[PDB]
Amino acid sequence: PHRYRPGTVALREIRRYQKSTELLIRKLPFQRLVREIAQDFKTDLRFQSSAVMALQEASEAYLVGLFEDTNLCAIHAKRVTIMPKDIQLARRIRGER
Amino acid sequence: PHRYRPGTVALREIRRYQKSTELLIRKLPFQRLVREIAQDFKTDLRFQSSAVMALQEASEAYLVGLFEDTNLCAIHAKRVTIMPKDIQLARRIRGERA
Amino acid sequence: SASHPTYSEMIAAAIRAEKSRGGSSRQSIQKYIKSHYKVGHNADLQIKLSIRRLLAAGVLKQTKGVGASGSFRLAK
Amino acid sequence: SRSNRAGLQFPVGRIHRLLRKGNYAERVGAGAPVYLAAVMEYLAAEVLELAGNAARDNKKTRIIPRHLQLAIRNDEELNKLLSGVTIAQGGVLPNIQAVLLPK
Amino acid sequence: KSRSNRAGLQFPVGRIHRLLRKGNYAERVGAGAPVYLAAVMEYLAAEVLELAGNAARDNKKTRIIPRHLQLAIRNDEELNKLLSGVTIAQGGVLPNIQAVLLPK
Amino acid sequence: KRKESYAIYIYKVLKQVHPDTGISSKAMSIMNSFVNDIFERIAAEASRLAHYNKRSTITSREIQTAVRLLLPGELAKHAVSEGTKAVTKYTSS
Amino acid sequence: RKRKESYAIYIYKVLKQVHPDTGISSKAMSIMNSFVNDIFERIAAEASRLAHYNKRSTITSREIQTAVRLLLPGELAKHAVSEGTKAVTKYTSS
Amino acid sequence: VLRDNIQGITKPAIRRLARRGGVKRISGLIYEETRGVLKVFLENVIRDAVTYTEHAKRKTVTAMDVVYALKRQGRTLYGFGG
Amino acid sequence: RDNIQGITKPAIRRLARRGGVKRISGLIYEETRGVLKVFLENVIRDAVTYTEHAKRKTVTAMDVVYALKRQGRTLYGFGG
DNA sequence: ATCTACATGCATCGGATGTATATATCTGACACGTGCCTGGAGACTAGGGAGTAATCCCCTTGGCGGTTAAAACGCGGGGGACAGCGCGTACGTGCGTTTAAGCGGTGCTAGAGCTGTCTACGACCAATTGAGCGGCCTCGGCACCGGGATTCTCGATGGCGGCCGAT
DNA sequence: ATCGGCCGCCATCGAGAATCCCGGTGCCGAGGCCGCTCAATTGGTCGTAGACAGCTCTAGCACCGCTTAAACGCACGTACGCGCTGTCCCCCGCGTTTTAACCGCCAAGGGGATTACTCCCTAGTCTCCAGGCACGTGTCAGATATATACATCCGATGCATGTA
Repeated sequence: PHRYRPGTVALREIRRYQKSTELLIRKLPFQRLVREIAQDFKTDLRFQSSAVMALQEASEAYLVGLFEDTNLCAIHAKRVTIMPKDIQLARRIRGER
Repeated sequence: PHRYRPGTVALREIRRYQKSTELLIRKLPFQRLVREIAQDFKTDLRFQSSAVMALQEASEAYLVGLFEDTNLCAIHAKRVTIMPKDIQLARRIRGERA
Repeated sequence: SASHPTYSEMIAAAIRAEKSRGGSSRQSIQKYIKSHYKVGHNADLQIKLSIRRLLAAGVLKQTKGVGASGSFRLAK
Repeated sequence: SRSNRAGLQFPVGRIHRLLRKGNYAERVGAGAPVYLAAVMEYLAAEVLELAGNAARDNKKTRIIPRHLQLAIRNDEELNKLLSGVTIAQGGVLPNIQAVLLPK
Repeated sequence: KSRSNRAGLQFPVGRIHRLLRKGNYAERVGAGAPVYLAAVMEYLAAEVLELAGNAARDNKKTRIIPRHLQLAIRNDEELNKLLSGVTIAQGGVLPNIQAVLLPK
Repeated sequence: KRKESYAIYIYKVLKQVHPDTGISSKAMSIMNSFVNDIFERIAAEASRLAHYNKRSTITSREIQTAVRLLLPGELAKHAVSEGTKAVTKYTSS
Repeated sequence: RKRKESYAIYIYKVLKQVHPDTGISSKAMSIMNSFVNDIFERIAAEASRLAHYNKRSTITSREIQTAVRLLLPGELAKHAVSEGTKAVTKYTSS
Repeated sequence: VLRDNIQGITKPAIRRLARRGGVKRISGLIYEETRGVLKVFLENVIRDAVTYTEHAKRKTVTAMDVVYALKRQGRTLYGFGG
Repeated sequence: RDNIQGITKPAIRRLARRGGVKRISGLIYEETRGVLKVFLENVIRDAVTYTEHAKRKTVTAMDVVYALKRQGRTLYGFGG
């Protein structure tokens, strides 16, 4: 009957996944997502293997940088949890909108 | 006496200066600042009248955009006053300072 | 025109009800004010203002806090 | 002239000279300066129309830079393109957050 | 004999001369320009490789991996400002946790 | 001493949309600065487009792809229509 | 297949210059190669606009030095200019 | 006729990415917000890459197409060429 | 260090009002002066390099526009 | 104690503010006309980049069976999100005095800029050979695994000081 | 109350889960090697970009002197900053069940990639000339001004409340 407090396994995951460079998103669903959306602009599209790998690296990097900026927004609100308010704020200051 | 409370005139000032495009910084002291800073990189610099004005136009635009972004940070914190914490956060997310 | 006892006696009965060594917090008093007595919208206002008075005269005793923000306990 | 032939006001010939002398490529196509003139004329017309609406809305017969700033930021399409450019003597769009206004 | 040896650079000055003429940058290319660029590229390349090399030896792994490259650039203020617009593939993130999150 | 500008051509397009609208000197300079940026943006991208596909000529086809990348969807759609329309009329007579 | 130019050999020599006993992975070598290609296109474009701003029909060594001072941070630009001007002197020497 | 493959991004996957970002706690509504942001980003990026691909008269999207598209977006990518 | 103090309190107050803030903290006025000196220093750093490249002792408006163009913030209306 | 009479909160009305609206008029910048000139259009020739068909072949898409790591689901509850008291004081507002900025003078001249001259430089080019890259193959650095060694996390447990209500 | 009594707050110890550090070992891929080849290099030739001297004459620097308007030191104080704390349910931990990513191998052909061949497209050159710019000269749209019209804002008065 062993139970960890609330706020420790998350932190160990932080250190764990920050030390590792492996892709955190599953490969196959991301490819299918790319196919569906790409099917909007063109039909019967061929995609290089190296092309799909490039999309996943760029996406996770963009999201991680965003997650740091979102984390700062939540902390600036004297909050330990990130919320959609922080996301909408971070994107607005970035200029993406 | 007719003494108004605090922030209403400020709000009237908000509308006044948002409606106006005139430069809010005094011209001559900013120019001397331009002279002073430019003297670091080069000595005995000449400045066109339009050159100093370009620096002044660009500066006020950069600072104003930051203050809007800074205002959002203060408001996101449930605060009606802006503080250096909001400015440092906004600049870090912008990418100017790491 | 709802009938209810004194606001100096209503906060006194709510400190007696729940025996906590740290004390009975003001916000818990309200729940006892509007569940054991019939009060209106103005209850929370006067409950706070009732704490303003009998806190300085010696009727109430501060334990961990400031004003009506922290806790208190009825002086013996 | 070629400007009348393409049905454009912008000078295709001037655009052709700058493309040959601008070190963009070894040779410049015949239809490229025509295409560019059309593109330049269209975007200028879009900017000019929203700014034109901005001049009559201010009850002024002559367009000033204030009208230029208002047109781009109020247009979703125009704001995205020019997001990296600051307009001189443009001011800011009059926006006040709802949290500052009293009850 | 070759111009790379004459300039004292490993990076090909001859290749840079060819690339400057064919890149549509100008009508004519100076004689000293491709030499200057080769020197600059080698210097900047050397800085990244040494900081990444120290990052490789700090991890007890001679071979440099993209993880070592990212650590070198982001920890250097000058390099981070230069590469602020560049994302390094398989670089991961610097292990950073704000102190407000840790319990006490 | 002689120095060329777009001032005359910008004023003509202004009179096409709104006849009853002048233009201050400052705003005309703004329009001129705006025009120079658009040229340089698309042409550089078109130059890189010609350089990416190993083509030695910048064609009308290179201008269309560059426009679709820079401008938002709606503005890009309309701008391509006017461009392609004007090119057909130029090659006509 | 057709022979495709690269910067792999020159990057490898410099690697042995800084660290003789240290290697590099293929992916990281690709990162270094992409970095080098980016620097080339960047400095040359800024240099091209510099010749066009000053109405010059030739890109000289003087335009490259100014472009470096604009792009690179203060410390790296000072040092990079030293190495650049030094290599040009040695090239005109032989 | 959308088969939405955007739901293929799982909750613990979004949880891991935020852990790499350095956040201790995540709101429940973040998971849907992220899928929207990710869909918009990819939509914009894929739009530009495919335009490069259509310009090259290929029916196949190369990795070089993504690199050029990202460079225009402002995010330059190292390691896949360029 | 002498004329950097030339940016007055009411000047900074007006710019923040245009930004839309109702109340301003006291420590903000100095923080902005530091950032502005740094900002101007970078822009002037780039502008002076442009001026030195043309071997002129006078800084043209074209120097500021190009400097701003290199920093990423482009300015319209001055010889754009 | 009861009667009178103060402190408190949220609408209604008041002058009194700065704002706005208007007609009239001062003005200088926008609008309009002309000679000047070199830049755009038209003619013409050359040639090389590119469209196109044919062929090659690398690699993208499509498939399936198993393992098992990842995900989804669920419940419990810890501690973080959040409004209020409130104490505190830094702001804003509004005066009078203070500073020097903006305006309007021309003088002086450093220094931008157009110009003519033609020399130093790099485009252009043909023959040349090695730098450098496509293919191939070894083997050692590194990813991986089992284990103990070690840091760190947190309920369990005894000790102790402040303060109720009970015996 | 003096109290045993008893809820609050405290610190070292003790699982016990996790990261770390060790060697051991298996394997993909870096690093050295080789032959094909296409591109760097060199020698030779002219045209012109450009280095650079001298002239034109604009524009930036300068002190001069007043005119207010912006800047300044101050007093008074009010709305808000912001820690403390209370209270409520959001979201971590994580066990159990469920789902499908991942592997690995590989079957098939779409289509990127290259080569080779035919020719339209575009720079260059030359002549011609008009669109466009420098410049002298105009007046109406609009900056400015003082007055009228009026939009907010906050003091001011009040039924409304139980108050001590």
